[PDB]
Amino acid sequence: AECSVDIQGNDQMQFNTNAITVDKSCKQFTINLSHPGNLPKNVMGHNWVLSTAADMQGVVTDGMASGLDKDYLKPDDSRVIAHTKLIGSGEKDSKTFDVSKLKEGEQFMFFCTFPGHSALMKGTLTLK
Ligand SMILES: [Cu+2]
Repeated sequence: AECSVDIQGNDQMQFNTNAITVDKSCKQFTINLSHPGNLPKNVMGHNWVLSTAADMQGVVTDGMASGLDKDYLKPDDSRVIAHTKLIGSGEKDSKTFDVSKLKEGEQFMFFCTFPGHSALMKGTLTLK
């Protein structure tokens, strides 16, 4: 059935969705991120990072303390279930991951880890 979603992160620090549905018949799921804004990665970079709700805060915080040089993700962070590269104005990045990494019932969160962005740039992802 459908196993993909397009998402945009813009100059206004927002994702154009705050809730993603993964159909449990999907084996793989694709996120196609784009940056339709005009500002550079060092001041308006966006990634789409997926973790459990419970892990989000640690991923965000440890990612913040890693610099831009590391795409604002802590090296070797196993809490990261899937993620795109960090992108700036005009860039795109797509990420496909295994649905076997999700479970029904649980609330996953997707978010951007650029410093601060996650106060606005976050949403839920649910398998059903
Ligand atoms: Cu961002």
